[PDB]
Amino acid sequence: SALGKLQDVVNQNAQALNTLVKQLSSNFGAISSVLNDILSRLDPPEAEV
Amino acid sequence: DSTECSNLLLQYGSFCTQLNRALTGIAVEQDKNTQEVFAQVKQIYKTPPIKDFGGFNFSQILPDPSKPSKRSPIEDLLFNKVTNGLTVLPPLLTDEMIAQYTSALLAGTITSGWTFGAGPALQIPFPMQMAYRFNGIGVTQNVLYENQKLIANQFNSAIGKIQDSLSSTP
Amino acid sequence: LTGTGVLTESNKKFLPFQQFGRDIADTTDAVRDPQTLEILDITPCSFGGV
Amino acid sequence: FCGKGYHLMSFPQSAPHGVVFLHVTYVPAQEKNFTTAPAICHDGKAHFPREGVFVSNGTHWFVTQRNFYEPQIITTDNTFVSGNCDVVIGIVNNTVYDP
Amino acid sequence: YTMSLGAENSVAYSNNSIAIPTNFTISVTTEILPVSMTKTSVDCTMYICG
Ligand SMILES: *[C@@H]1O[C@H](CO)[C@@H](O[C@@H]2O[C@H](CO)[C@@H](O)[C@H](O)[C@H]2NC(C)=O)[C@H](O)[C@H]1NC(C)=O
Ligand SMILES: *[C@@H]1O[C@H](CO)[C@@H](O[C@@H]2O[C@H](CO)[C@@H](O)[C@H](O)[C@H]2NC(C)=O)[C@H](O)[C@H]1NC(C)=O
Ligand SMILES: *[C@@H]1O[C@H](CO)[C@@H](O[C@@H]2O[C@H](CO)[C@@H](O)[C@H](O)[C@H]2NC(C)=O)[C@H](O)[C@H]1NC(C)=O
Ligand SMILES: *[C@@H]1O[C@H](CO)[C@@H](O[C@@H]2O[C@H](CO)[C@@H](O)[C@H](O)[C@H]2NC(C)=O)[C@H](O)[C@H]1NC(C)=O
Ligand SMILES: *[C@@H]1O[C@H](CO)[C@@H](O[C@@H]2O[C@H](CO)[C@@H](O)[C@H](O)[C@H]2NC(C)=O)[C@H](O)[C@H]1NC(C)=O
Ligand SMILES: *[C@@H]1O[C@H](CO)[C@@H](O)[C@H](O)[C@H]1NC(C)=O
Ligand SMILES: *[C@@H]1O[C@H](CO)[C@@H](O)[C@H](O)[C@H]1NC(C)=O
Repeated sequence: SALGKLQDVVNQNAQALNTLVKQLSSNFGAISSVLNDILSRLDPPEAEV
Repeated sequence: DSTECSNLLLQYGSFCTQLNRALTGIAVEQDKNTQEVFAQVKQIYKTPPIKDFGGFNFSQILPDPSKPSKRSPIEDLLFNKVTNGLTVLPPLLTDEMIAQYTSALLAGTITSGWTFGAGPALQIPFPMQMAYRFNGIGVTQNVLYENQKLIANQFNSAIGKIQDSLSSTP
Repeated sequence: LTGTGVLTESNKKFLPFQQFGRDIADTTDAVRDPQTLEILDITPCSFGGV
Repeated sequence: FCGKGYHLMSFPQSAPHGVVFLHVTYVPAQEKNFTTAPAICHDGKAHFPREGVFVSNGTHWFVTQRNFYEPQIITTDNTFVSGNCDVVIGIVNNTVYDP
Repeated sequence: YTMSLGAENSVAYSNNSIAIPTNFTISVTTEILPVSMTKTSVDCTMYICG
């Protein structure tokens, strides 16, 4: 644990990137989190929503 | 306690985890700040029972034995002058231990000079410590020694004016 | 299942039931093609900053 | 600011996304008690050290530098004269050698 | 437990005694300071929409 100050910054940046990548898996109230599924399932008036 | 609200909140992902982690980082940063400010000594120093410092009076800044909080009169005045899922975490260092740290720093800088901050605490008489400080600002030791009563009286008067100004300014 | 990428040979030992694969982001990273049952890896097409 | 103790010098070392400073510092050690005085009274005159401090091992008075014990004979070369002995509190009587 | 703040040391103060070091220790200590982070860039249009 001698080099914990640099490893803390590295872990925080990697964890922020992992959270930002993980946030793509959430649909945020939509029917799906995948854009291609929405674009292949729905007409543009509701796919727009 | 609404379960439908939490079921809809799970659609937004790990926002709550990020907010909790940011607040946890702030909470440990406050304790790290207090640790860096006050815990600069690993030896808890005490003043001698006899307060013979060559006329210099430190009673307004040394801890009062009559008070149960073991605070100085100035520190006691300072503490008197400051007045749904929410929780307040207590600080890691209590006010008694912060007062103990400041008491140790005061005892070190009174009895040992700046020597305790660079190594072992080496005792030195306070009218000699003061002469060393006078030589640090480029004034000869003799000036301090010849006028030691006037400097002690000025220091005690200034400390009393500090207490009066803190007690008289909101 | 729709998407864009380069389909390449893979060395991932899929179990018989297993059909596709997903990354951390949940985007499909490998797929088993129908009719021929082979396992195709899906690698995003090259991109970057100009 | 540059390590614990009296700072002498420092060495920089590169680190992944950081810097490592090797602070070389001077730490006092093996301290010893001595009996001290603010001034030396001699011939009706008060003598004060130019850069050091008066110490006594019990019978004899010396002057030494403040951060290291190096006793030397109290002479006029390392002391200066200011005033008489009536003003300084705690002045002691000792001879001052003249080279 | 209730944590201790330090080992307790009583300084032998008196009005005519001084402590002078007779020796010294050359002490080398480490200080680690972060300087930079990983330079990350995110294509906002590709992240939101692909
Ligand atoms: C140091 O200062 C304190 C406070 O100024 C002095 O205590 C005062 O003493 C007088 C007479 O003994 C009392 O009338 C005051 O009420 C005291 N003040 C307080 C706040 O207690 C003290 O005498 C001074 N000298 C020493 C050697 O402690
Ligand atoms: C204080 O230091 C002085 C100087 O080192 C000591 O005086 C010497 O003591 C030795 C040992 O008895 C003698 O051989 C020398 O002749 C002395 N020198 C002089 C100039 O007198 C003195 O003994 C020390 N005192 C104590 C209590 O340690
Ligand atoms: C230091 O020396 C001075 C002067 O030699 C001493 O002062 C004398 O003290 C005696 C009795 O104490 C008096 O009779 C003289 O009149 C004093 N002379 C002066 C010029 O003041 C002093 O007592 C000595 N101190 C010690 C501790 O030995
Ligand atoms: C200088 O002298 C003082 C007092 O003569 C010493 O302080 C004593 O040290 C012993 C051993 O550590 C303790 O048991 C006593 O309680 C201390 N007394 C006081 C009043 O603090 C001190 O150790 C001496 N310094 C050196 C370097 O020997
Ligand atoms: C000052 O301290 C140093 C070490 O901090 C002492 O050097 C040691 O001396 C002993 C006995 O002479 C040897 O066995 C060691 O090997 C020495 N260590 C080193 C690193 O050289 C030195 O003697 C001390 N000096 C005084 C005057 O106390
Ligand atoms: C048709 O697909 C099935 C599996 O769905 C496979 O077993 C069969 O071999 C395929 N036939 C041809 C002609 O590709
Ligand atoms: C130091 O204190 C003692 C009493 O403990 C006293 O006799 C002596 O005169 C004092 N010396 C100085 C320089 O204040």
